[PDB]
This record gives sequence, structure tokens and C-alpha cells, in this order.
Amino acid sequence: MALIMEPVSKWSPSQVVDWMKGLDDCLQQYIKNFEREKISGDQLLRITHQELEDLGVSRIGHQELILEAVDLLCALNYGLETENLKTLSHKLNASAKNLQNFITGRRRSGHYDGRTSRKLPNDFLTSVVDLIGAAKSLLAWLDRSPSVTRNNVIQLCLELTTIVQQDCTVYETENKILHVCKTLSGVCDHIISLSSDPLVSQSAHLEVIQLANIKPSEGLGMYIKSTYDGLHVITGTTENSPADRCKKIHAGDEVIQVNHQTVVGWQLKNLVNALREDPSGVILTLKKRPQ
Amino acid sequence: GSTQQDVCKWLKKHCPNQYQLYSESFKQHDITGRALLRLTDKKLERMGIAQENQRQHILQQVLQLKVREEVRNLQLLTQNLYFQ
Repeated sequence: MALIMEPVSKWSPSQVVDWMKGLDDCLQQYIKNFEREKISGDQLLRITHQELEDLGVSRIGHQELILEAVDLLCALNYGLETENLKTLSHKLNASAKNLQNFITGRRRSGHYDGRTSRKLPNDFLTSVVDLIGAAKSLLAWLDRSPSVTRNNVIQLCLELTTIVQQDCTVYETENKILHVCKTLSGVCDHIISLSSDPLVSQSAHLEVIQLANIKPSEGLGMYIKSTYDGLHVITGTTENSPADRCKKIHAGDEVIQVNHQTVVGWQLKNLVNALREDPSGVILTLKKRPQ
Repeated sequence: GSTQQDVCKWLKKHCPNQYQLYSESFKQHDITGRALLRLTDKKLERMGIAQENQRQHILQQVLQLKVREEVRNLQLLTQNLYFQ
């Protein structure tokens, strides 16, 4: 929300380079050119391949690093105000439906050899994987809100993983996957039907929270996990800590800015540096769950 | 999060045919662990694997690896850090 934070689309080139300084060491060689071209948060959110190449980024590993950061930037600018449990459930049911219609589709085509081949096409893996992603996202949202049914999805996602690893004909692999698909959805519907109708549509918000240290460079007293997806997530605080007493930092919160600097795609290293910079306190912009 | 040299050895292990032909494209483009997992047919063509035939086999391993990561990720969901 524009009261707590200024849109990424409003960032100046300086603001762009600033956030770029906390990304991977191997990408700094480029910020010189981003500078010179006056690349703004505007253009950044939609940077294209050809643009990355003109900025000097040939090694598409380096490209992918940048775009994975900018993808996170997009989740923040468009998604935070938007993503709710309904959204997430729709995305899960959708990727399962599409998988199903994929399977039954393949099977009526003239070129089908699924009853003979055990060679599983790459479509299948990307689909299965993507669906498992949808289910993990649903569950990461469920944990920060109001156990049996949590194991369900986990098992179901696992049944998927073992299905595509079985030295199996593809018709049988397809029957097995088709089954997981139908039930995974049903579980998803059930999770929804069991959900309070005020929370189920609410999305997350931002908050500013100011800490005050009481000794030079003291522990603020929070524990922070940095997910592979890039997230910096507070997992808990410690008693009699600034963080604990402020009553405003909670497990599940995600560090969005540190001292008014967006640290979203950052390497733990540089986030750590950010948090430590001022021994006297820290301003945290936290992504807060609707609960 | 595995190293660039790590990837190269993973390719020699799982994509032997492709390594003789296309070892260098992974070196030239600095395909780290995080980068390998984001890889797609269209991207692979951009690093210079011109033949769709070979591109398939590389993703067949990339995706089979992506799958194995999800077994470990999903197991974890049933069982690093930093502190300030």
C-alpha cells in the first residue's frame, strides 16, 4: 500500500541500482550500465532479454538471476495487495484441471503410444512440478493462519513424485496421476469450504516497525530464514528482546524493507549487512498475514 | 544452491552425450545451480544448443532433478538460519 511504501514502478535509476547492489556478486559488473542507461523501476519490472543484453548481460545465467529477482519484485508490487487464499486455491485447482485435460487429450490423439511407451514427456514433469508448487503455496499460506488435512496434500504431492519416477508405462502413469489430480482438488475444495468467510478473501499487508537497541549493535532478537525462493522470513523472536516487546514482529512475517531499503531479492549476506548497519535500531517493513 | 563447476559435473554424469557437444555453453553462460533449474527449451536454444533433440534430454534430466528436489522439500515440510 502506497502509504507504507512507494511502488517499485516509481523507483528512480538510483533506487534501481540501490536494490541491485544487494543481489549476487556476479551481477554487479552490470550496475554500471544500468546506471548509464538511466534504467528506472518502470522499465526494470518489465526488462526484456534484448534489454538485458544491451546492458551487457550475455551470460543467460546472469540474466536468469536478474529476472528471478525482478519476478520477486513483481510478486511484491502486484501480488501482495492481491493474493489471497481464494486466489491460491484457484491456482491449485487450475493446474490440476489442466493436467487432467492434458492427459485425456493426449490419449485420444492419433500419435498416442502411451499404452506402449515408458518414456515420459517433459510436459508431464513441468506440469507435475508446477502443480506441486501450487500445493506448496497453498500450504505456506495456510500455516500462517488458522494438521490431518495438511498431511493429505503433502502425501498427494509425494504420490506424484513417486508416480513419475516409477519405471512404468505411461498409460498407467497417466491413470495414477489422473487419480491424484482429482483428489488433490477435492482436498483443496474441502480446505476452502472449511474456511472463515472474512479471512479467506483478505490478503497480506505491509507495516513499518521501528526497533531501538539498548547497547552498541545488540541483538534485535529475531530469527530469520532465507528461503530458496528468495524470501526473508522471520521464524520467531527471543524473549526480553526489542523484537519481542514491540509485540509487532511475529513468526511468518517477511522482511520487505530494512531502513526503507527494499531487500527483497537480496542475498542473506547483504540483508545481514543491512540489518547490522546501524547499531542503534532498525526500521523494518514487514509483510503481514491477514490473520 | 550448487556451484557452476558442480553443474558441469552433473551434466557429465547425466547428459554425457550432450557434454562433449555442449559443455562450453554451460561454462560460457555461467549456469549455476539456481540457473539450471530455471532452464527451458527456448533458453537452451539461446545458449547455442541448436538441436531440439539434444535440448529434450537436457531438460529430461533438469526436470527429473527438479522432481528430486521436491521430494526433499516435501519431506522437509513434515519434519539454515540467522539470528540478530
